[PDB]
This record gives sequence, C-alpha cells and structure tokens, in this order.
Amino acid sequence: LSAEDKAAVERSKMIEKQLQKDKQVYRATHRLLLLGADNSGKSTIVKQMRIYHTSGIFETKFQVDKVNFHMFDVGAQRDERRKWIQCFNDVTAIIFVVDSSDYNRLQEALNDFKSIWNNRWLRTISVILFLNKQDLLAEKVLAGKSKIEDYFPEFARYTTPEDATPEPGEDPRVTRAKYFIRDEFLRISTASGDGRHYCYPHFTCSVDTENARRIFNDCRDIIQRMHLRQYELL
Amino acid sequence: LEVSISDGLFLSLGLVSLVENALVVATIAKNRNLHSPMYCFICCLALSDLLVSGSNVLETAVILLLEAGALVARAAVLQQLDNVIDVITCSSMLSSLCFLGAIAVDRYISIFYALRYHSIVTLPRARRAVAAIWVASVVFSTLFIAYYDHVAVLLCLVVFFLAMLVLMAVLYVHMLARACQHAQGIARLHKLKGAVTLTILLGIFFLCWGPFFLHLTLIVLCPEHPTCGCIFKNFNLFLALIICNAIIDPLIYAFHSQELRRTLKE
Amino acid sequence: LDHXRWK
Amino acid sequence: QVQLQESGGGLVQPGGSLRLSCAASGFTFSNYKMNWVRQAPGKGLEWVSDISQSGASISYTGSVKGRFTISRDNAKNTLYLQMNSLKPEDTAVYYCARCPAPFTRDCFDVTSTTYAYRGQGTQVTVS
Amino acid sequence: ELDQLRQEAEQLKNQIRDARKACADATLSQITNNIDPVGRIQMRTRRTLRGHLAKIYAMHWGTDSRLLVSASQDGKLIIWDSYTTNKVHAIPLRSSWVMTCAYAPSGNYVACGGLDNICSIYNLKTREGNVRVSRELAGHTGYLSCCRFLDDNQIVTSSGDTTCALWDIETGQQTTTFTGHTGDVMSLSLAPDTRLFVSGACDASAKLWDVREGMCRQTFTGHESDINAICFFPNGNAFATGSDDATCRLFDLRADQELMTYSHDNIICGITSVSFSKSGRLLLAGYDDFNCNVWDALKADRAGVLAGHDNRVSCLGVTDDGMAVATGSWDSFLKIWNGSS
Amino acid sequence: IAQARKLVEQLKMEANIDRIKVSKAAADLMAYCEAHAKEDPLLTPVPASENPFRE
Ligand SMILES: [Ca+2]
Repeated sequence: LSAEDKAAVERSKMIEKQLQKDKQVYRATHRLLLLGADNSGKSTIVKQMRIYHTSGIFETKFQVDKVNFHMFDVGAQRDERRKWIQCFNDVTAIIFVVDSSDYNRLQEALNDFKSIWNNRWLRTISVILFLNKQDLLAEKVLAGKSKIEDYFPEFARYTTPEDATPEPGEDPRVTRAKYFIRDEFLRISTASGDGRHYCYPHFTCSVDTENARRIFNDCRDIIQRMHLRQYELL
Repeated sequence: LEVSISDGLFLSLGLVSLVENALVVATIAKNRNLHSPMYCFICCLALSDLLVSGSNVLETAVILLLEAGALVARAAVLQQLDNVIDVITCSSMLSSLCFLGAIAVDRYISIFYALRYHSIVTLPRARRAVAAIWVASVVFSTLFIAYYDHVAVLLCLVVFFLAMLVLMAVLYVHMLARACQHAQGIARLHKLKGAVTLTILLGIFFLCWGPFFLHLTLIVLCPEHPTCGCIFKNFNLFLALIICNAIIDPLIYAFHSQELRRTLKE
Repeated sequence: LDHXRWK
Repeated sequence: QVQLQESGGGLVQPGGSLRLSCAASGFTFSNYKMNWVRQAPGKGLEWVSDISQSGASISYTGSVKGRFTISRDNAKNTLYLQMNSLKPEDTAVYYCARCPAPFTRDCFDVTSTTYAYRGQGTQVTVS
Repeated sequence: ELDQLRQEAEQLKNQIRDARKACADATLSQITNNIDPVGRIQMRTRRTLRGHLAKIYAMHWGTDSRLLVSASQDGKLIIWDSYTTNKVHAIPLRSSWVMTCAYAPSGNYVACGGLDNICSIYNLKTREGNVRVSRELAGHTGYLSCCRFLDDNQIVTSSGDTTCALWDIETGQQTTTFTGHTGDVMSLSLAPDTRLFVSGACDASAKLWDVREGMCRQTFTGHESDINAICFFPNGNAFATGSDDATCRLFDLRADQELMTYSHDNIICGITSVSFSKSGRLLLAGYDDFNCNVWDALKADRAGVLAGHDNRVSCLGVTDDGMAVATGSWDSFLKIWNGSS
Repeated sequence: IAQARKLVEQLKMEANIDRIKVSKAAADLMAYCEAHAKEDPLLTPVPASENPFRE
C-alpha cells in the first residue's frame, strides 16, 4: 500500500479511536421510553425530573448516584404506533404511566399494556409501571360518587392481599381499589412473561420527589435479574 | 488403597482436555463479536487449561518415550527439561486459578454495581488484568520450582488455593443470596436452580483441585507417617483430577452460552 | 523424571 | 382489497337483543386475530371484545362480560357479536376490526382514530 | 349526502376491478413455465463491516458501487469503503432514533431522518474538510420512514403522518406534498427515470405518484397487511412489494395489477426489505426470521438463502453495478455478499 | 362536502387510464430479464479475477 491508501487507513484508525470513545458513553448511559396516555401525568413527571438534571421525540437526561439516564417522551407522532415502537427493542425499560382515577379509561390503558407486553420485539423489555394520580383515586373512592364495580364487575369479589403495605390512615376502601388496579395490570404481566421480562408496579403522585430513585432501583434490579438469569443463579 | 493411573488413561484424558480447550479458544478467535471482558476472561481460562493439558501430555509423552528404551538423554540435561516443563505446567495452573477468580469478580461486579458495570470493568482493564495474571504466574512458578524443596513454597501454594477457594465461595454465595431475594420479590408479585449451579461450580472446583493441595499440605504436616501414606500413593490420580477439571470448566463456563453452542455447532 | 512434583 | 362488511345493527328497546355480523374479504381470515370496537356518540373509540384465530381465546370489556358474546366461522369468513341484554349505554356505532399482522397476538392500533383494517361499521340504538 | 358518494366510489371500484379482470388474460407463471430455471444461487459473505453499536436500521449504496452509508440507532452514520472496510466518515447524529438514510446520486451529500420527524442532509466535502448539517427539513408531522434524492437539490421524503413531500433543499421548503394514503408510508422507490415514484403505506395499498404533476396516478391493493418494503423493477414498468403477509408481490404499472406472488408456506414472518438484481430476474427479500431469500421473479421459485444473521434483517441493497448485495440487521453488522464460479 | 368527494374523484381519475394485457407485460419483463442475463453478476457470476470483493 502507498500514498492515499495509507492515509485512508490512517483516517479509518482515527475514526476507530473516536468510535472507541463514543462506545463508552453509549454503554454507560441507560435508555428509557416514557409512555402514557394524554390523561396520564407523564409531562408533569418529565417536568420534575429537572431536579436530577413539530418535534417527534423529546429527550430528558437525568442522573442518579452517578448513573446517567436518557428518558424519551414521544412527541408529535400520529396515534398509530405499531411501527415506530419497534425502535425501542433495546431500551432498559418502558416507563408506563397510568391515570388510576379514570376508571372509564383504565380498560384502554390495560389494552395498551397488553399490546406493549405481548409485542414480539419488546419481549425482552421490562415495564416500570407508575400507577399515577393516587390522590385523585383516593378522593374519588372516598367520595364514593363514582363506582368501580360497573366498570369492573369482579371488583366486588376481590379482597386485599396480605402482600399489601398500606400507608398510615389509608382506608381499606382506597387500599382495596388501589391494589385491585395494581393486580389488574399484574394479571397481564404474569400471563405471558416467560421469565425474559418483568414489570415493577409503583403507586405514585405527580408531586413525588422519589421517582428518579424508583427508576434507578428498578433499572438496577432489571440488570441484576438479567445477569443472574444469564448466570443461571436465578 | 492405590489407584492405577500411570499409563494411557492420563495421556488420553489430557488429549481430550486439549480438544475441548482449543475448541473454546478457537471459537473465540473466530466470531470476533464475542470479544468482551466476560468472554475474554473465559478464553483466558480455557487457554490456561489448554496449557495445563498440553504440558502434562508432553510430560507423560516424554516420560513414556524415555521408558522401554527408545530415546536416551544424559540426566544432567533431562532434570532441567523436567524443570522447564514443570514451570510451564505450574504457571498454567496458577493462571487458571486466577482466571476462575477473575470470572467470579467479573460476575460479582456485574450483579452488584450492575449499572456502573461498563464503567468499572472495561476491555482495556481486562487486558491489563490478564497480562498481570500471566506475568505473576510465570514469576512465581519459576520461583517455586527453584526453591521447591523449601517448605515455604508448598505452604504458600496451599495458602493460595485456600484464599482462592474463600474468594470464590464468598462472592458466589453472596450472589446466590441476592438471587434468592429476587426470587422472593417475583413470588410476591406473581402470587433451587441457583443452589444447584453454585454447588456444581464450587463442588467441581473443590473436588478436582482440593486433594492436590491436600497432598502438598501432608508433605509438610506429616512427611513420613503411614496415616498419610495413602494420600501420597494416589498422587497421579490427583493430577488426573486436575486434568478432569480442565475438561469440566469449558462445559461450565463457555459452552454454557447458547451463542457459543451455536458457534461450535457451526 | 516424575509426572508433576512433591510426589 | 381488504374489506370488512359489518351488517347487523339496528334499533331495539332496552333488554332487547341483536346479532352483529361482519363478512370479511380479501385476506386469509383464519390467520388473523379479530376484534369488535364501538364508539358512543361524542366519545372516542373503545374496545369491546376479542377472538383468536380458532376461538382458543375470547376476551371482553368488563361492561359487557355476560351481555355480549363473540363467535367466529373460519369456513365462511364471518365474525359475530351476539348481544343478549342491551342497555341504553350500548347506543354506539360498532366496528369490526382486524389485527394488523397474521400469526401475532399484539392487537395494536385497532382503536385508532384512522385505521386501515376496520370496517365502516353499523349503528346500534337502544331506545 | 355521504352515502351517494360512498356507493359511487363502490361502483367505481367495481369498474376498476372489472377492467383489471378484463386484461388479466394469462398469468406470468403460465408464460414463464417454458423458461429455464435460475439454479441454486448461493453467495458467500465476502466482507463483514462491523463497528456500529446499536441495530442498523437503514443503508444505501452510492452510485459508485463502492461506498456505503449505514445508519444505526446509536446515532451514527458510518460511510464505508466496501472494497477495503475503511470508515471514510462517521457522522454523529442530532438524534439517535434514525430510521431512514439516503445517499445522493451526486455522491456529495448524505441525508438521514427518523423519529425526530426531521430530514437532516449532510455535506461531506466542505472546504473546511469536516462534515456538517447543510439543512434541516422540518414540517412532516410524523416520523420519516424513507427519503431518496432526486438531485443535488431535491429530496423526496416519506412520513408516518400518511404524507410524502418533495423538498427544495436550498430554500428548505416543500415544493409539493403527496396525500391520500390512509396509513404510515413506509418506503419510497424512485423510477430509473425520475418522473415517477411508488410508495406503500401500512394499508393494503401501494400508490404511484407523478413528481411533476403532484398527483397519484394509480393504486395497487393486493396485499393483506402493511407494505414494509417497495422496489422498482429495473425496467421501471413494474415494482415489488414486501409485507407482513410474509409475501412479496410484483405489480405492473401498465397492466395495473398483480403479476405474481412470492410466498412459501414454510415461512410465516414479515418482509423487512426488498431489492431486485440488475437483470431483475433475482428478487432479494429480507425477513423477520433472521434471513434473506432469493426468488426467481419470473417463476416464483425460492432459488437461494443467505442465512448469515443473528437478528432480523433490516435493510438490503444491490449496487448499481449489480456486483454485490449488502445486508444489515439488528445484530449491528453489515454483511457484503457475492458469488464466485 | 365530505372528503369522499376527493376519493371518488381520484377513483374516476384512475378508472379511465389505459391497460395492456397482462400477457404483454409479462412478455416485456421476461424479454428484459433475458436481455440482461449476461450483464448481471448475481445471476451469472464473473470469475474471481474480476470481483472486487475478493481478488
Ligand atoms: Ca515433573
């Protein structure tokens, strides 16, 4: 080889050195898809990640304990999503936000969850499940004006699991509704999650300060479950 | 009680180990996609076992071919030939033990510190650790086979095996406790294999390396007593056990991966 | 020469 | 062309019964999971029920679970919704909708505002 | 009232189906039954271009048959010398979620876009010697699924908002927009003489557009499900279509209907990319099963298979010389394939 | 009023176009394929001395 062919190899090696530097930032950053209906508080969550800091996609960067997170909020897309969702087959988690107070829309949220969960390409991706707007849920169940039994008829035969850990002063009414919704999503997750992926339910309110901590702990446990399964220790 | 090993079995067991180790190394030398801290430590383990099995095959072949006549050499040369083949064999064992520890530490730094994993462990640092392990393996193997008749070498070899056993046990038992916590979390939402895996890893490690350093220990603690004599008289089986370990570890660590199973199936 | 050492 | 001729809707008194029928054309009907969707006036679209390729699974919205039942006939490419205990809140346009891809169980997009593989639909009125 | 229009459209559709049936005198598989078989086409992976970090989502050959653009959702465009594996450029993208790239026939400009809904065109050879964005084309209201250069200054673009658009690059504005798809338009294909392009758009249908008249000339409707991939036949009078049906179909722009359907019941997974060979007799199709298949486009026999990938094939293209087939997949590698006698 | 006016307009714009027999289209495609069978390296592999992708 000679002349420009050697310079071509020299340029290729300079590129390789930059690619080896970019690979470190790529591997050290954890990518998340923030997903949720227009009534879900995904925007007020994004606006309160800034404590930790026509466009078709939005990018939120935040850090916990010197781990860097990239969280993507899907912007000015059309409502059909079966094609673009395939881009996120290699994120760490889906953060799925739900308005627990809209019983009339909880069913479409569940069908959206079924669709995300059983998709062929997201079959590896765990779901972090923010059952948001718990204050509105509590006020609604306490007021009692709107029932849940006529939206979900089996609620009347559901009884609070010994798994429950109610906060101080939570009425059994509110606790039973809350955990009923939680188990409504878990029934989907547990029906077809063949060990490859899991979901992580969290009761949350938009004002919650600790949600970055939750995401940090859920990503930690996702990667631990992944490697302990890869090592057959799990 | 004495178990006959000295002919044919020892050689063929070494040749089988040579095949399995080389297949691991070849499957990593092709298919560059796998070249990573995880599988580079596994390849370095398989290389070390490859040199264990090769150098023992050479030792038993040379000794056999010196036997029944055939090849002849003056003993003042042959003793140094023996010394060199021992130094290569001992280096490849101490390296194999260190790479078993390195796999333990890599997995540990991949369960705990799971997020910062690719900032803590990197392929540059993997390369540096592998080189340091081989350099140390030769410098100690040379020193040990020079001063071999001094007690301190045997005692330090035993202490080295005991420290490596403690390191592996502590790391792997801590990882299994964490796996059991995850299994309980899953059960709480959804409403043994870990123990099998860990007991295979440590059982094979302790069973196939342990009795040799026992032998060395008894050479120090009871050099001349009949109560120890049936340990000394079965030494060739303890070397055969180390070659058996060199056969089992590829099946525990490398062909454990499906992608390696595919790239071996071709 | 022997297989191995300290036999 | 892929088309779905929903055909059975009409007016009933409360407690009445109707049997919606969809005739499917232009695709290998046995390969596709299928749904019924409805839209009450002034509301968006909502999912009613689901049937897999061979009936090996059926699912319903909680507002319907005992009141409507899906059936399917792969031999003549028809999809049914037998409605047995109609109520005023069932007053809606009902749309037969097909999943996008065969041999797959993620029913994406079937409730979307525009969606290709969904019929023109038929209005049901419960007086 | 809407019903009168809907029934008039119904009767026009019946008239169009009748017209297509009237000219459907003989199927391609009858006419080609006398043609000699292609034989077992088998190709070696000559070169593997490696060093993307994430899944490769799009690629495009240059007009020189030698340089590759490749786009990966790690946010890099790499330009490769396929004769040497040399990385002649690597461009850090504004947003990682690239879904399309394109490489101009002038060779001088490269474009990409995706889930940002913006088409970014890069000048490769400025006087400063370093790559930079020359324009950002913004105005699509959905992800850009495909783009293709007509000229040093004109780019056609395809979006999830059901529209295509033709942009003047220098002024950065839409000259025309193409409308009447009912779903996400997934792939473009420009005719060899750049007056027409076809697009398929997540309904049963592919549409032929006139770049100068701005209007849809013809609508093809054979497929059962979303058309992912589209490619003109080299004569420019037919085009192939790949779909989640797990079928490819060939349409003729002048008989206005299907000629042939490529479908093997041993495979039940969607088509991800489609390309013809230079002669047009080989149709190359990429699949969700981690594979590509080679079809005799005249006889619908499965001539060959390129089983070299660890994840779904995402992009596929022959050089304008016909000299090699490039394949990219989510396993982060591009594999370059050829035969040797 | 409703947008179905544009759909029916496009259908009538597409109805009146000319349509050759399918047999003639097929003949044109196979005549092209056979007219370029020697020129296609994937169909007719050129010897290794003149492939840039290996020697
Ligand atoms: Ca010796």
